[PDB]
Order: sequence, then structure tokens, then C-alpha cells
Amino acid sequence: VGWGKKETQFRGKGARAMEREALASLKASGLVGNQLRDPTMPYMVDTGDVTALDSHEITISWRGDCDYFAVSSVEEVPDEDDETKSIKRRAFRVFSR
Amino acid sequence: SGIAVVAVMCKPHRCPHIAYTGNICVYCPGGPDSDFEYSTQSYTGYEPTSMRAIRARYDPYEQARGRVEQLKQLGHSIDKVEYVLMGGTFMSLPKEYREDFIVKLHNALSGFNGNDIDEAILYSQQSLTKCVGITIETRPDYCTQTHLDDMLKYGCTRLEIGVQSLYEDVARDTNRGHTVRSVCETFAVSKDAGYKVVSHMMPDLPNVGMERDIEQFKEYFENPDFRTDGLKIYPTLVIRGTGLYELWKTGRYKSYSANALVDLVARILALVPPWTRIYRVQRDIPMPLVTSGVDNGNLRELALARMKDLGTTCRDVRTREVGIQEVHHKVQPDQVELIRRDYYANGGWETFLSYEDPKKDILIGLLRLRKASKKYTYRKEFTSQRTSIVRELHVYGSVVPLHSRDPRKFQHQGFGTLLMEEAERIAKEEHGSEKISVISGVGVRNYYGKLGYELDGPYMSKRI
Amino acid sequence: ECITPEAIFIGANKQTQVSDIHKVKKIVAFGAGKTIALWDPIEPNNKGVYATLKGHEAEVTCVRFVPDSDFMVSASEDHHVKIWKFTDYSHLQCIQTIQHYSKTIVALSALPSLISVGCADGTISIWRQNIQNDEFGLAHEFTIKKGFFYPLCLSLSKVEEKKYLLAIGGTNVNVFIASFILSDSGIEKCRVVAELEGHEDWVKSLAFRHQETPGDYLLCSGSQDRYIRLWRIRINDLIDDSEEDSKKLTLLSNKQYKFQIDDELRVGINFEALIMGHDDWISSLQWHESRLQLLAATADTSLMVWEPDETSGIWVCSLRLGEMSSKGASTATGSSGGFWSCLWFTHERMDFFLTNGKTGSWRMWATKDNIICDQRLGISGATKDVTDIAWSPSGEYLLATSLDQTTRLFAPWIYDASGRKREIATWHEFSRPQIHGYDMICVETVTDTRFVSGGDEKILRSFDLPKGVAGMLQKFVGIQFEEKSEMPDSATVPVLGLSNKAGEDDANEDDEEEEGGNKETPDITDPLSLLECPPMEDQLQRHLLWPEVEKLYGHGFEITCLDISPDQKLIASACRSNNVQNAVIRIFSTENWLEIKPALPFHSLTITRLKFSKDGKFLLSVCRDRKWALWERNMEDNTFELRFKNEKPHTRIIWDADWAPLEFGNVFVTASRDKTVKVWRHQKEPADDYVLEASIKHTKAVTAISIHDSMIREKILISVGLENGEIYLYSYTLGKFELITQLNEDITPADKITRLRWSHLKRNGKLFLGVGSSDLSTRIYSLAYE
Ligand code: SF4
Repeated sequence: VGWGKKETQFRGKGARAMEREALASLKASGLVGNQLRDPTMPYMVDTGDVTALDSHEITISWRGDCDYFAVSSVEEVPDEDDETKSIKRRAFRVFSR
Repeated sequence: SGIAVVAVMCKPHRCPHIAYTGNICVYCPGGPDSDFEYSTQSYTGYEPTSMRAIRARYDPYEQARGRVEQLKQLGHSIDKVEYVLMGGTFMSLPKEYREDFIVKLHNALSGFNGNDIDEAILYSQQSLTKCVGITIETRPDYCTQTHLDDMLKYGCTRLEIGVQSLYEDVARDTNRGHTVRSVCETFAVSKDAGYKVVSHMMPDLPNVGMERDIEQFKEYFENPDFRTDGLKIYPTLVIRGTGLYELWKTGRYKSYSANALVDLVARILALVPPWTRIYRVQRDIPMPLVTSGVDNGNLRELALARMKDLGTTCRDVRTREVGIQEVHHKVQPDQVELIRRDYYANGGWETFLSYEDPKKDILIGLLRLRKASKKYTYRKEFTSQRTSIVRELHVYGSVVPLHSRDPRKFQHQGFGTLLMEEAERIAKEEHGSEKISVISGVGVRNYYGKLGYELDGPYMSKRI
Repeated sequence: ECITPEAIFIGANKQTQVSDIHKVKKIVAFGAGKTIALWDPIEPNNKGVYATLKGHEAEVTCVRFVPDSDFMVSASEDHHVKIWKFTDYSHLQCIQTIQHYSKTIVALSALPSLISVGCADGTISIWRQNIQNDEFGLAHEFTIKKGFFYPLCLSLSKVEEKKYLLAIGGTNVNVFIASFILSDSGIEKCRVVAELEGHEDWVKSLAFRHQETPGDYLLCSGSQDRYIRLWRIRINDLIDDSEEDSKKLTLLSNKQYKFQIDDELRVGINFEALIMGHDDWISSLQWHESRLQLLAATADTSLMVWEPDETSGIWVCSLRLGEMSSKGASTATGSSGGFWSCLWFTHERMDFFLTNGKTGSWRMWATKDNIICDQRLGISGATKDVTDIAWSPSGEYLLATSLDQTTRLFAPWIYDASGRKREIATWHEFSRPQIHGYDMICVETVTDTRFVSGGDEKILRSFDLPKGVAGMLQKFVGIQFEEKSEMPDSATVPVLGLSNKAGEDDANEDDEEEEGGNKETPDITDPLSLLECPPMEDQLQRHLLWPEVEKLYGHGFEITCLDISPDQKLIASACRSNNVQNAVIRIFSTENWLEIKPALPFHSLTITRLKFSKDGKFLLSVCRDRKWALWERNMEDNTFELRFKNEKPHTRIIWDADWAPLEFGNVFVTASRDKTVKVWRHQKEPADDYVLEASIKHTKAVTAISIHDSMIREKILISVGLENGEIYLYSYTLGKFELITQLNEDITPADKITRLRWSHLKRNGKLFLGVGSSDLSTRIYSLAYE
């Protein structure tokens, strides 16, 4: 989805900042005062570790017109962040006729 | 009569939300970086207004004067004109440019030749060829309180802040720099100031199905946050120069057929609440440069045939308007009644009053009233006690003929007074307010100064 | 030791009360920028503007000479009014200020010992001076109607020794007329006494003609409704009667306004005639002296002269001037711009009609007794800030751009159409190079007839020269241009100009024609009708453009600064920023117009000055972060490398730096907002680098510097300018600051100086200096240093 390149100049995201340079004789700086920008998440997404009181059964659900359905379970994700940490995460998937 | 719309253009620039996403939003065509490069964004430069702007090298004075004189010479005489601005994000530009622009746009009609915008607007109040407001286009990131004060000083009356979707992946995948939820607080702060707010929508977008398109509109009209006073629907058309054509080139994009789109429009028009004005389902497009989509010149001309085959025809303002004088007075109307609706929208209670025929559902005049809340008001006028605001007065009831014994030679010249006193009644009794205010363009600051309203700041107010 | 101001360039405003004349002397004094410029048309020499009276702070609106007296009053946007008195035969000086009127002033008119001021607060003030003290005392300050009235124009008339009237118009449809009588210092019995009917829009022009036959005269009025009407006024014993006590049919519109002013004077006013037939709003109405004629100017630039009709009784326009079709700078259809002022006067019998243009260009017509007319030489100048200067390589015609996208091309007039030298040469604008939408910040000249420019777009452009201009210059400025025949034919008039034309699509529609002045270099004029003066204002806007040659990209923002190599082969350029990666320099070769791969990353802020050394070996780089560098070039591939650097030269930002000739051994000088001028000298005994010699400081920030081309008597020249507008001239040798002079405050551009440039082609035993400031001014000085 990314596209941030302009020829004859240095662009593309990761480090590039501005397109609206302006000056002031007293060393102005900052576009501050504009909250909630960049709908990309501020940091890597949260995990889904289960709480203690939860049970561990298998649930199956249908839809109104009965064409698709969903089933839930608990996966053991490997968590590449640490090659010794693996997380038990509650998640569901969708299947068809 | 003589309502006039004179569009103007601003100098080319770049909206800064590109800075933290890299490029323009995908569907935006043209722009300074594109091959045209002498044109503001979202306009290819091939429109007649673009031609008239280029030959003037993007100057407001010449564009306004030339368009006004051309319209006057064609055969219509003008005494009521509303300006509309276009292109990019006008508010991004530096301080002095906007001030000079506004002063020139007012001195073009006033005939004044001064500076110090306060004096310019003061002279424009007492001028012929009255101005009935301005329409400024701006983005959520630039609607902070300082900018709102600037717009209130300038003389603007209604904004148009696009959202284009309510899902959250679309905002990041279309390279538009704002989360969806912030637009709600933008609406909340804007409405309490008396600014009529209109939005945009585009039915088909990448990674969006017909279903999601249906219930996004349903949630927009049902949820007490997305209730606004207008709408514009832009069917997605693929121009070669856009970032949308690259997706089709790489095969990462496909469009709807004709049947699917006409069915979608038919369903959508059968849900509009009766206080929102559907502006243009049949919008204006650069025709030959589109590569994907369908014809859009007569979408509603077939959607109407669809509702006649399914029932529950449209109920918007536009289809039910009768106009100022003799638009559909070829037949004598029927029973005239007063209809009053109340709704909760953006942390406040609002009232819509109208004079309508209930047997055939036509519209003659309408009024909007808002009870100011306590968690959004910041103006020193509205932070001293309870108050209510008349966001819009609209009187097509200047009609000479009517049903149920119209005034003989008085011909509904006191018709608006009925609605004004009706509003004051519930302001004194139900709201329990201690001050009532009305917002209007500077040119019409006298049609309200006769009923007793007195001037404070940019507002026309009177106590109780 | 002295100087001589060679030229003064400025443009008029777009107001209506700006122009003013002094009939006994005919000195056109008009406001411009924040000052008041003076000019005189009646002279065998067409010099132009010679002095700009200063003192104001904001833009001037209303200027009025007191009729046949020794004073002059001005009003500015600074909410102030200033008095001026003749201190010389052709020079004035401020004598008094007015400290009332928190709001600005819109209307102004004056007669001896009276001042009328219309304050946009909504009030009208009348002042009368003292018998022996020139301080104009206050007599009255009243209001026509608070809350709903704002004045636009005022006028005055003297009924008798101590009795006067006053007319008021503005945001209404009626003309108000009040009266008052004199006293010791004040005025008593002053109130509105008549409200004349008439127009359906705002009053815009008033005019009281003198009293030929005592007590009866005429008033004219024009309004935004495009109609002009008249009103006759009579004193007692001549007032029209039979209105009272006589069986006559009184019409609705023929009402007579009678008023008993005092115990012995009653005045009757009636309506006379309706004059129409115009295309836009009236802007200026002016009377005459020997005729019942008026001059009418519209917003369509059209000029009309209205005269009485002895046959039909209803006045018919006599002469119609301005049939040329022109709207703005770019003309498509119709005309626009209008005329925002006017003056009308005859010297012996040549009538003269002068009006302000749409781009600060005066247009003046002389005429032979109402029959035939001819346009004479006018004035032109900049309407916004003047940023960048650039001389010709040979020491000739200079290019001075501005913020109002009006590139300039001035030139001296040395061939005076008699085949000989003009006894006193005068400077004029001879060509308008380029016009476009952007602002055209930077411009540089590479060869005799080529230049490279850049505005606020991210591209640079290089232009060409047409043919007609070459011959016109070699006729008037005269100096020989060798091998000019190689250039191909070009055009004159584009419908819309991004640049002129250099192709076969069009041609030149003017024939080779030596209309006059054929006694110097005959048949040099490339196809054109040879004038007797520099090109006309009608010609400047659409004929003298230079076609473009090449476009070149490379930057990521708008262009900031560029410089040309001494070999005329390489060029360097850079744009402004505050990031590290957008503060670099890019270079191009003139023979191919292409980018060279390597970059030059050293700075983190905006590049301020770009300057190659005296020889094509070193490049200087200066910025705002107080860091400067010198880069070395390899003659083989023209690439560069960083050699010398320094990081703590000053504390405040650096503005400008200039080089030194090859004779003295590669010295340079830096000037910084620390008000500091430091001189950097070279030394290599204990370390190969550049060392510091000395420095000086002033009381205000320095802005730009320039050093003369060569050395005079084992010493060189130096010029330094401030943001206050002053100019200092210096003589300097190694370690010795030999101050020459501080230039007069009576001649300086009042606003911040931007660029000072020393010329090289000395002639008449003197050199030339070009000054460009943000005071809407561009000036030329001469140095006959001994
Ligand atoms: S915000 Fe508006 S101007 Fe900017 S890229 Fe999107 S559509 Fe174009």
C-alpha cells in the first residue's frame, strides 16, 4: 500500500518529515498542536493472552442465511520476538459452505 | 431575487497531510506534482472556472469582477451572491494571504478601497449587492478553535468536511491523515458555533463490498454522531493520472457493474432523513479521461424509476422544495400545516421547524434551532449563561399564491415572522434560555436587525 | 567627492485621492508605498521621479495641496495626518502631526485655513488654523448619522468672507449639504441643512466649480449607478421663483431646496440634467478653467470628455480615449484595470490628460486643442517588494525583479535622436522581460543576452533574446552588440504569456520603420516603428518579452539562490529548507543543461548565499546556522570537494558575503545579524586555512554588502547596508578601515535594504551602483570618486 517517492528530491516514509517549510526571524519550529495524526498504530499491536477464569471449550456459530460460519479456539503463537516465548491466544476463523 | 453563486480559486499549494503519509490521497486527481502543475489539487485545470482563473493568474479580484459582470450582461440582474472557494486546503496558507484574499473579495462588491479587514466588513454591511455568506473547504486537522475564530471573523457561514468512510482501514490505506473518530469531535465543536456542516461520501472504494457500503450509510444516518445537515455522494471514477489507475494497471482493483450501482443508489435514497439536503448524486466529472466505472449523468433519472417500482420514494429537502416564487404554482396547493421535529445530535438537542403540505409532501419554509450545551461551548458570548442559536433561517415562503386564504396584497411578507416568533416561544419556555442568537452573512445583517436583535461580535443576539 | 542619484523607480497606488498638482508650479506629487514621490512632466528632459518625501509609517491615501498657499496635507493608513511646508523651491518637510482619529482617514479636502477630515469611525472633522501660529487648530468634530453612515468624499466652497458650505457623500443615496459661519477660531451654527435626492447607489464624486458670476454655480455628482447628475445653486435675489404663491404644476422630481443660512443670505438649489452612457462605475470627476467641460474615468479604463450641447441642451461626450482592449497583464477578451485618478492641464495650448494605470503605470496624453491627440513618455515601476538585482556582464542594462512578477529591464538614454549625445543622459525602462503566475525571486545574467531565472516553483528556466529589442537598444542605448545577426526572428504579442515566442508559429507584425531620430546609427532598428522615446506603456505590457529556452529540474522545494561560474560554463543552485537532506547544492553545465550526480551535503538550514571565487577553483557557502565553508573544484570533471570550514563566526544569523578581486589575494567578507562585518584573510605559514583579520559593528543589523571590482590607489571600495535603509561607503586596505561616508538619510530607501551591487563599466569618469530594497524602490547611484 505504501507510495511516498518523488523524483528530484528525497522522499519516502520512515524518516522524511515535511512538505510545508516556512520561516520566522525568531527560529520557529514544530507543527505541534495537531493531535491524533497518522492513523497507523503508534506501536506494535497488543497480544491476546487469555485470562485465568476463562474456560477452554470449542465454539461454533452460523449466520442468518446459513452460508458462512465461524469457529473459535486457542492458538499457540510462536512470538518470533523471543524464541522461547509462545503465547496462547484466543481467536476464531471463518469457513464457508 | 437574483441568487448568485460565483466560484473562485486559490493559488496552488500542497496539503501538509502528505508529509506524514508520503503522497496525496489515492483518489485525488492532478495536483502541482502531476503533469499539469499549474492547478490546485482535485481539479485537472480543464474546467471553465480553471480557464478563467489561469488567464487571471489566480487572482480573486479579477475572477469575481469578471464573473459578476458576465452574469449581469447575460440577462440576469444580481443583488444576492454567495461565494464558494475551491482547491486543496485553503487554511494551510500563511496569515496575510487569507486576510488580503477576503478583503479583496469583499471590496470587489462593496466598492471600498481600504484595508484593516474590520473596516472592510463594516462597509460591506452597509452596501448594495449584499453577500449571503461564504463556503470554505477545510480538513479536520485545521478546525481548531483559533481557526474557527478566524472563519467567524471572515464571514463564513457553512463548512464541508469530508469523511469518505467510517471504517478504520480505509483511512490508512487511502493515505488520509486523520482517524475517523476525531471528525465527531470536530462536528461537535463546529455545530455549537452555528456552522452548518456538510460531508462527503464515495460508495465504491478498494477492499469495500456492497454490504459494507450499505451498512456504513445506515450507521451514518442512524448513529447520533453522524447526523449532519447535508451530504454529497461521489461515485468512484478512475482517472488515468490518479493513484487509482495504478491499482487497475497492476490488476489490484476492479469496479462495480451498472446494475449493482443503480441498486445501491436506489436503496440509499430510500433512507434519507427529512432534514438533510442530498446535493448531487449526479455529480460533475471530467468525462473522457475516466478509464473505469460507469456513466454518471442520469443516475437519479433511473433511481426514481427504481423507487417507483419498489415504493418509498425520496424525502429530501431538494425534491420537496417549491421555491421562492411560482416554480410549481401552476396548481393551487393543499392543506398547509406546521411540522416540528426534534433530534439529538452531537451532544445537544436540536429542533427543525417547517411549514409543509402533509397530503402531498411539499416544503415552503424551514428553520433550525440548537440548544447550547456545556461541554463544547467556548465563545465568550455563549459561556456566560444558557443560550440558543438559530443555525439557519430558510424562507421559500416568499411565494405570492398559496392555499388556505393567502394574504391578498400582503402575500406572505409576514410569513417569516410567524416562524421567528415560534422559535422565540420555545426559546423562552422550553430551553429556558436567557439570550438568543442568529448567525447570518454580513450582507443580510438588517433583515434581522428590525425584529430587535442587536449586534455583538459577529453575532445578532437579544436577551429574554 | 560627491554622488549623483541617477534614477528613481516607483509605482503608483490604486486609490483615488492620491494625485495632486500645483498649478502655479505644476509639480505632480503622488503617494506611493509609504512615501510621497514628486515628478514634473514639463521639461525638455524626460527625467522622471526625483525625490520621495518620507516620514509616514503606513500607506498614504489622501494628498492635497492647499490652493495657492504654502502648505500640503497628507493622510496615511497609520491613522495619522501630517502637515508639510515648503522648505525649498522644490522640496518639503513635515511640520506637524495629528494625534486624533484612532480609526483611519478616508476623505480629505482643504481650502485656506481649513482642513476637512473624514474618519472611517464615521465622523467629520473641520479644522481652522491660528492667526500667527501655523498649528492648524481644531474647530469642530461631528457625525452625520451614527451607526449607519460612512463618508467617502468631501468638498468645499467659500460663499463669502466668513460663510462656508460642505458636501458629504458615501454609503447612501443622498448628498448631504451643511453650512457654517466663521468666528475667532471655532465654528458655530454647523448642521446639515439639505439632503439632495438623486442616485440609487453610493455617492463617489463631488466638484464645486469657481464662481464666474457671483452666487450662482454648478455641482456635479457621480455614483456607482453609472449615471452622472448636476445641481445648480443660486444666492438670493437670483433664486428661481413661482414655486410659491403661483398656480403652477409642481412635479415630483423638480423640488427646489431653499435654505435661510443666516439673517441676510438664502440659497436655492435645483436639479438640472442627467448624464449617462458609460460601461462601469465612475471613479474621477474633474473641473476645467476655460470651458464647461468635465473629464470622466470609468472602471473599464475608458476616458470620456463631456461638453455642453448648444443645440440639444443635453450634454454630449466630446472625446473618447482608450479604445485599446486590455484587461490586467494577461488579456483574453474585453478590457479591465480602469483609471483610479486623473489630472487635466494645458501648458500653452497642448491639453494634457494623465491617469494612473492598473500596474502602477502612468498614462499621459497630449493633444492639440480638442482635435488630435498623441501619447507622450510615461513612467513605470514596481508595485511590490524588490528582491534581487543582476547587472549585465559588460556593465550595461540591469535586471531587477520584484514580488509582483514584473521583471524589469532598464537602460540609459545616450543617443538623443539628434545623432549626438544627450547633454544630460536619463534612465528609463526599455524592456519588460517576463511575466507569469509565480513571484520570480531569483534572476542571473550569464552572457550579453541570456539569463536564468527561478520563482517559487521547483524548476529553473533559461531565456533568450528577440530581434526587435536588439535593434531598439543598439539605437537608443546604442552600445554595439556584436554577432547579433545569428539570432532568429521572434514575436511580440502572446495572448497569454508564460514566456515569449522563439519559433516559426508566429512573427512580428511591425515593419522596419525609422519614424524619427534617424541621425544616429540609421537602419539599426529591427522591425519596429522607431520611437522618439523609450518604448511606450501601451507597448511595455505586451511587446518586449523574452522567449524561454530551457527548463531544468532538480530541487525538492522552491528556488532560493544560484550563481554562475566565471567561465560561463557551470552554474550552481540550491533551495531553502531546515532539514539536513534538503540543504544541499546542485550544479549544471551550460552546454548540455544536465545534472551532475554527486551532492554537496554540509548544512542543515537554509542556504543564504552562493558565490564562486574570483577564479573557477573555489566555491563559498554561507547559511543561517552560523557556519561557512569553502569547496575546491577539480578542473577535469568540474566536481567539487570540501576543503575549508568554520562553525563559530558569529552569534546571530549571517545575511550576505562578498568576494575580493584577484589582485589583493583572495580575501572575503561576511556580514551577520550580530550587526557584525568580519573580514577573512588567507594565511598558510603555520596552517593552510583562512584566518580572521578584523571586524566592525553597527547599531542595527546589516543586510547586504558589495565590494568594487578593482583597486584604486592601493585601496579598495566597500559598501554596507542596514535594515534601517542607510548606506555606508568605505575605503579599505589591509587592516585599515578608511571610512568614506554615510549616505544621506534624505535620499535613502526608508525600508530594509535587500541587495547592493557595484557595477564595472565606468563611463564619464564615474561608476554606477544598484540598490534594491523592499521599500517598493529600485535606485541607481553614481560615484565620481577622485
Ligand atoms: S486532502 Fe484534498 S487536496 Fe489533499 S490530497 Fe486529499 S483530496 Fe487532494
